[PDB]
Amino acid sequence: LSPAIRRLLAEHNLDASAIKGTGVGGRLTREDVEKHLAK
Repeated sequence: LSPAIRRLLAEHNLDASAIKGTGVGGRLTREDVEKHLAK
C-alpha cells in the first residue's frame, strides 16, 4: 500500500541484509529501520 519506506530505504542507501526485521519470520517493519535513524 504505497510503500513510502522504499523511498527512505533507497534514500539513505543501506542494504536490507544488515538489519534484523523483528516482524517475526524476518518480515521487515518500518518500526526498526526508523529506530536506527530517527535522529
